Amino acid sequence: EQTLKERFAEIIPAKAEEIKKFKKEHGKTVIGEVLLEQAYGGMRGIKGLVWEGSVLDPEEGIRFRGRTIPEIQRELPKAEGSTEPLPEALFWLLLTGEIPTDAQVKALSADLAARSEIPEHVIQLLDSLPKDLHPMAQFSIAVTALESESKFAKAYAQGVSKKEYWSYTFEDSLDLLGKLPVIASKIYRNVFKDGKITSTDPNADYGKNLAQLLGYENKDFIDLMRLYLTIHSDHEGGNVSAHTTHLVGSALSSPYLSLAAGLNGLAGPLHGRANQEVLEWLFKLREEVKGDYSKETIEKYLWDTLNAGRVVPGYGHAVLRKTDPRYTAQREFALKHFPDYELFKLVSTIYEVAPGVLTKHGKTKNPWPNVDSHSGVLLQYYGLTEASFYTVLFGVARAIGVLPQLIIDRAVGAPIERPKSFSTEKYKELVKKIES
Amino acid sequence: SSASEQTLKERFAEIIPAKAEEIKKFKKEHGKTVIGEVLLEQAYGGMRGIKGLVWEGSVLDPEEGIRFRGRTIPEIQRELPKAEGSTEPLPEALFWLLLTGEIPTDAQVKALSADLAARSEIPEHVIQLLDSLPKDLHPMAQFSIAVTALESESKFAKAYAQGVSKKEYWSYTFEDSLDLLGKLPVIASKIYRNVFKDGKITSTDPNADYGKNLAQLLGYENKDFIDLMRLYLTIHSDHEGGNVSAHTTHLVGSALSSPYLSLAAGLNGLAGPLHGRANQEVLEWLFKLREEVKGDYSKETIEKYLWDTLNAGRVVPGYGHAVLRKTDPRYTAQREFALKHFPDYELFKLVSTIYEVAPGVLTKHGKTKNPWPNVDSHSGVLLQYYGLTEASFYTVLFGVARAIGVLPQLIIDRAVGAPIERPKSFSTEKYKELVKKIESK
Ligand SMILES: [Cl-]
Ligand SMILES: [Cl-]
Ligand SMILES: [Cl-]
Ligand SMILES: [Cl-]
Ligand code: NA
Repeated sequence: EQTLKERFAEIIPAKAEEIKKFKKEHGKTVIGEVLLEQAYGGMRGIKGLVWEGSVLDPEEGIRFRGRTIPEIQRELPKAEGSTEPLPEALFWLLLTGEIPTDAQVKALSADLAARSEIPEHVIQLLDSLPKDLHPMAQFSIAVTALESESKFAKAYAQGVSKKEYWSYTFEDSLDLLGKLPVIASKIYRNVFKDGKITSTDPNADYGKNLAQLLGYENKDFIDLMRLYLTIHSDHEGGNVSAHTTHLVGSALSSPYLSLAAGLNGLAGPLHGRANQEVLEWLFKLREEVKGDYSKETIEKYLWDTLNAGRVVPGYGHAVLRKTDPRYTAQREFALKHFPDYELFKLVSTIYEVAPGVLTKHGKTKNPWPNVDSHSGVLLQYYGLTEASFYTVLFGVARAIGVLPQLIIDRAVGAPIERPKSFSTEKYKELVKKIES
Repeated sequence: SSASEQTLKERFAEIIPAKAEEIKKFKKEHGKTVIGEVLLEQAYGGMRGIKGLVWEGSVLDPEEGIRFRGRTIPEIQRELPKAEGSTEPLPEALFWLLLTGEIPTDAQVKALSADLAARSEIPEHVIQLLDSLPKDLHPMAQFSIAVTALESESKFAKAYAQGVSKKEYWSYTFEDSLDLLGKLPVIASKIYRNVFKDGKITSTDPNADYGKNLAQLLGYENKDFIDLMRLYLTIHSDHEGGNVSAHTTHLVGSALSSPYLSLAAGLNGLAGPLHGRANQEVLEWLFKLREEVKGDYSKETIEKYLWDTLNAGRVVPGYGHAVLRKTDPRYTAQREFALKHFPDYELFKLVSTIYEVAPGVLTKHGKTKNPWPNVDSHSGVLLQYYGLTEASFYTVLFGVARAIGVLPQLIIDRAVGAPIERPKSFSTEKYKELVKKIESK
């Protein structure tokens, strides 16, 4: 059957031609207005980016090439003996819009595992970084250190034509994706454990190699990694990690430098730390109520939080009107595997009572939980308790989402990203003219 | 007066609240005004033309060139403080102007230079990591690795983790920014000495200004190359907020990553060959021309080479602009430097002959809007004269300069409370649905 590169090579010309015709025929159609408040508001609402793999449906949650989370759980292939969707099969879907067969996904997993060795200078660099250097900084350093392997950088220097760009971007992307479990696990073992790391299993799927390289052989934790990577993979192109990866890649930096920049965005505490923010809040709550998770006690705790002007982390959305389906998938994992874990009893009781309290309080739109309200409890159950590592796991997952878009951007010839700035003095002059 | 002058931090703290209040009122009273339309071709065109960013320090005047806080390049050259003995504007004086909108005094600049020099030591782990990287790992990748490895020093990251009030964010971002700026000459120079020379590096001079320490750490103690570094850093410092390195730095900073992680990401954007290698692209083209014409820089031979290039379908790098309607004043400042220091250097004679002949040829060929040169047409020849010939290092120098422009905007963003940047994406199938809806009614 076709490999991923072969299938993409077959289908992308017609999709590129469709976009070219769409741009030419409808490019002058006005699709929105820019308000002054949007320039001073982080470009919120500006329809300015093209991102093929996922789109938020305000009524149903994030969709991956049109599929909801439960549809992805049904349709993607599974490792034998598992019902979790394989994240490398999601990588295939995000890049092509198509579901791979069992045999296709098996060959992609073996290709990723064969590309997973990291060079000596990167092993050395990692082993020497200080333990107080945050795991996200270690992760982006190691990915940037792989730039000497970039096949795209070398092809650009040799003057290849633009038609060949996506092929080299694809090779760097699979090489980089293959290496992330080894980099992430080396950081984990060095900072938090004994510095000793096992070797990639050539016949394992991607989440399974991640779990085992971190040092976790429990079969249910392997299933958690498969699910965690799939659901954290992508969430449109306007979030800071996807956007930064795309922006840096638009200047033709390789996937290594582009993902490293994206990881530095994910490292920002307004983007990548919500799992740890929820966990800290839950731990403080658990201590402060001495484990009393009665509805009365939890309800009071939420009111005392809100009356103090503090947030209930991980609840509320500007747009999505129901629980995030990525939260539900993790709730369903806990109900099947450990429904009586005490920290889960707390998370589940908050889900029962917080929406109603937040509604009555009246200041939270769509007071339902997101993915980050449920991820930490699952990691804790299996002993992965080092919360300063959790955004590294998120970064491995987010590479599954952002690397396909770099490959598609190069196949379709997306140009350098270059919005326009002005100073406040000049915006005031422009506004005065407009209002005249 | 027997009281000391304000430092940079004290002056910014004095003036920023009123400016923040003016921004807040502007947004309140005029936020609903329509300032532009988004066309479908802009979402598929890199957001070109969307008025979506606020960047205080510089704005391109399509009739004059780039302005820094409203001043042209010649005005910057006249009004900024200079080192004793020199006529070049000091880049740390420009850092002051970009952050405050004000021209500092000589004494203020001397004190800022001393503060940057005091902040120049890098930690041992960064020294050892740099000395262990392979010489074949590109200088820009080494540079952003070293900047990221300083994150363990971040004062903003530590304050955020302690739950400090948002009121305090700019102050900690300011400290990290000056700490980072102070270390870039040592980082960039260690890369240069390790990769290209003998690995041996001098130490920072506490009484030297910023460009002078960069020049001496690279290995140069002679006045004219010191002056080149002062000019080079000043003119490359800033160019609006929509270029990839400025935009990436702001975008990553908007998620509250520290200046170390923000600048490292911006440096990875500057490393992209569509953004940070135009100096080297011009150099390569000049060297190919020089070999082909065997050093004959007569106007007629250069005119024929340019016509032959254009007639073959090839481009003349470094000429032509989309909006700017005359020669880039940053090019002119570099030409003035060459005419003062080495007017008959051979590679400058070639650059000068192109400057004389290319605008006319490009105009007559008729496919180049505004057929005048930009900054990158002139920077490589100046570095070559002084023996800094390793082109794969040139974007590191640009990155040192660009930190002067982007770090003030991170500090300002935190002082005014700029929010996380989050434009919206759609897939092509959803854009098609949205366009059909618009074009149907
Ligand atoms: Cl996200
Ligand atoms: Cl985001
Ligand atoms: Cl620029
Ligand atoms: Cl740019
Ligand atoms: Na090597």
